[PDB]
Amino acid sequence: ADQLTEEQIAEFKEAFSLFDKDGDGTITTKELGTVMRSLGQNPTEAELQDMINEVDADGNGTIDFPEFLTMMARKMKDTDSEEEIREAFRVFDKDGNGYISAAELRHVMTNLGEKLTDEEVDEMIREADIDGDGQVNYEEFVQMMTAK
Amino acid sequence: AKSKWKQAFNATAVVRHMRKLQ
Ligand SMILES: [Ca+2]
Ligand SMILES: [Ca+2]
Ligand SMILES: [Ca+2]
Ligand SMILES: [Ca+2]
Repeated sequence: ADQLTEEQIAEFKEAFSLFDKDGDGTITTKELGTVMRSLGQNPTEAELQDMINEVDADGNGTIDFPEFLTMMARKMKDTDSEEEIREAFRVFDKDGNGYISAAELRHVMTNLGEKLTDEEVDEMIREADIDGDGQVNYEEFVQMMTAK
Repeated sequence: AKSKWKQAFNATAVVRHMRKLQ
């Protein structure tokens, strides 16, 4: 809203860099769309334009770093760990086996243009996997979402 | 590590939410 905490701002700050490859401090339609579409999704240009236009308070056709915080802040407000995880878990779980492996997680992560190594992926799963079965389940997903 | 989770997590969540509002 009109009052964002340093917590949510920092979260998007890191993600922002992951989205802003040129680190120009601004995100374009092609960028936000390219990264988003990389999430294994194939949204139409109309879907992206509307997405941006919604946050584009100036309708300049582009969103700056500040505007980015708005997009994430909009969803962060109604953060529905319930549906959010459900849909997200499905995206990461291509096979829909109910468990997220390193291969898959690494694949989706790489799609966002993020260069993660096997060690980083293992830590992500291991740190998120309470049982340490080398995979992340739905219950573990929400448990890992812990803001602390 | 947790930051990465928020990234992909939020990315998919916001996408479904922001797009849905459309
Ligand atoms: Ca950029
Ligand atoms: Ca704008
Ligand atoms: Ca899977
Ligand atoms: Ca597990």
